[PDB]
Amino acid sequence: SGLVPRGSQILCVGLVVLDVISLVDKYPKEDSEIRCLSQRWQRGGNASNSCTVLSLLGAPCAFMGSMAPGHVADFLVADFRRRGVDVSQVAWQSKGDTPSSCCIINNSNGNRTIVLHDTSLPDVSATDFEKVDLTQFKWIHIEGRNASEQVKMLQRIDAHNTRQPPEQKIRVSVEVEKPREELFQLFGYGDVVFVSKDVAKHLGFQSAEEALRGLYGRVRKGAVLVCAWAEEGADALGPDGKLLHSDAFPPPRVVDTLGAGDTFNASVIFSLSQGRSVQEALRFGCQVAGKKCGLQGFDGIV
Amino acid sequence: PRGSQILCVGLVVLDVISLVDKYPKEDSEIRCLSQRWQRGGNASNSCTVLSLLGAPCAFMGSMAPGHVADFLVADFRRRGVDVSQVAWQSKGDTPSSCCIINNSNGNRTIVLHDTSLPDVSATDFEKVDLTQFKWIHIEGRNASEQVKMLQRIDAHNTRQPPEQKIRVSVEVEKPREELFQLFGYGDVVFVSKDVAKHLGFQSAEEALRGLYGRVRKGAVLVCAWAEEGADALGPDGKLLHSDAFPPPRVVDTLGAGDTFNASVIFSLSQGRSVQEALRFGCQVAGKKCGLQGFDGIV
Ligand SMILES: CSc1ccc(C[C@H](C)C(=O)O)cc1Nc1nc(N2CC[C@H](N(C)C)C2)cc(C(F)F)c1C#N
Ligand SMILES: CSc1ccc(C[C@H](C)C(=O)O)cc1Nc1nc(N2CC[C@H](N(C)C)C2)cc(C(F)F)c1C#N
Repeated sequence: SGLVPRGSQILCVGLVVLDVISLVDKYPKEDSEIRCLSQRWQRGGNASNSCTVLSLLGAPCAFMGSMAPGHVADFLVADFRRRGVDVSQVAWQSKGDTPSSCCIINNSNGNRTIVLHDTSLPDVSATDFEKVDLTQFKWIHIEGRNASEQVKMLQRIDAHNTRQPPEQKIRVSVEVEKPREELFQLFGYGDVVFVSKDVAKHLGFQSAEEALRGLYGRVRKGAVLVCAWAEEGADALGPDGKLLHSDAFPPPRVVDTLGAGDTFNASVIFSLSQGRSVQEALRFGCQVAGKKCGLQGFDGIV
Repeated sequence: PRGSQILCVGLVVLDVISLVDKYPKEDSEIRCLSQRWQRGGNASNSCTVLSLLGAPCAFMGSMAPGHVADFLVADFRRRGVDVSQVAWQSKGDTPSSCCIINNSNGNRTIVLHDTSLPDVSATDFEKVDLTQFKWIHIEGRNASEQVKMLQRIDAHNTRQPPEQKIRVSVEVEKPREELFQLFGYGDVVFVSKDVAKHLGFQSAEEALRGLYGRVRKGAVLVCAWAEEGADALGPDGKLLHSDAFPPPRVVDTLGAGDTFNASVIFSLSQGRSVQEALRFGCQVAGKKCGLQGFDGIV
């Protein structure tokens, strides 16, 4: 690790997982031995994907998440470095496995069957976050996971900001992506709150407009709540009460939407960290995520 | 030392294992109980079991340099498996499999990523000093090349007294027509239940009686059949059977067939009768079925 200039990096806190994806002619019957058509090992995880996009956008970025020493972590660290991501804040654990998932894709109907990673590896704790020198960062994005610990991380960032002039305050964003009640306390933290379409629909909202008007009462004073809604584009709502919208920028052909939400989040964060307005950041998020949907992976998103 | 090692020729594959409570239905998401990496491949698993049984053993197979091969080589060396005969390739990736093991019944589902890594050739085998080995086991893969390897061993044996002859075993594990020429080679032929069922046989007894005509004169044909135990048939025409030794809780059968094969080979290499070797094979493979991996078999 070398010298990182003060207030230069965007940190994403969350999951990194090894996804082993196998394409098969037909779903294997239990207890059978089959050969796949093709296989690929990929680095996944919401915060992990957002770091890849931030590096491709030209932002110095860092990932913070748990990993256990071993060959799975070696593959993931080499893949983070292949995408220019700084991994010096990784919380190395002495117990548990580095997450790894198995995804079987049936080439005859596109069905995806997933065997998700085990929960043995401890999540990043508030005590792990206390050890991080914050001066390095201009923005910290947190993927909502172990909410009670992440609330203490957010309170530490808020305390840091009270002693800084407006120019050296660290901007904060949070993502509430899973419909887990424990995560809903995270709406009250951060300057920017991203809420997924899946969370909005599980809370009874049928559109991004409904979700933002119905959930704005939960954010802290001054915060911007953002909700992307696939082909329907994305909306944002700030303290002035004006609903902002951008239409989607769909590709000529949709080929891969995995990580489109992480691409949208990273692109909104990047645009706002560059001093752009919320309307401009919302449009930029739709532009980059729409372009990504027409490409396999993140190469060529620009 | 001369005639001290057992050589296993075949594949070495990285098995990326997920242990689950139940097999996932198509298009669903389930969470695994635990994850692990295991050095797999049929010949490779048989070397693990031979080293655990206390037999000096060597592996011969293709590998490509890289971090996955570093894990596999370190695992072979940790078990004292001799890797000096490995055919290192400059092209192709290390094969890897996603293995889903059902913890409630030991069922193992494997999705193999077979890479364009070149197989061990007859020219690679020509370079092997055979004096080192008392037994050579071949996992059926590139049959036309492996037939030349077997012919080289047969030619070597014609110039040796009975005490210095190398015993040979072959495994016909996949129902691929190209592999059926391998039945006519070796002193011991292992035929899988899957091959037997694909050729119309519904039991180990049916398979041995129906396929014995394919083995060379004097050979022993062996067929394991999961909970139904295993059978063997030699030149005297007497069918031999062993009941299985199932554990009270079956938790992992990945590599049970390789454990059975290695244990039969070990017992026969120690001078035991075919009946005793068949029982020993069932005993060790049955013990393995009640454990995750191969540790604790001894
Ligand atoms: C506005 S950019 C954005 C931001 C976050 C997300 C992800 C998030 C989970 C969500 O769905 O809201 C997606 C996108 N954007 C698209 N997503 C799409 N899908 C998502 C899955 C859907 N299939 C059917 C199951 C298809 C299709 C398109 C299409 F027009 F090309 C676009 C775009 N453009
Ligand atoms: C006689 S030892 C042996 C030798 C070769 C094999 C593997 C070979 C492919 C075959 O199944 O013939 C298996 C075994 N043995 C067991 N396999 C079992 N399988 C249930 C799920 C798996 N399925 C059918 C493939 C395997 C269950 C038991 C149970 F009784 F504990 C035992 C034992 N004991």
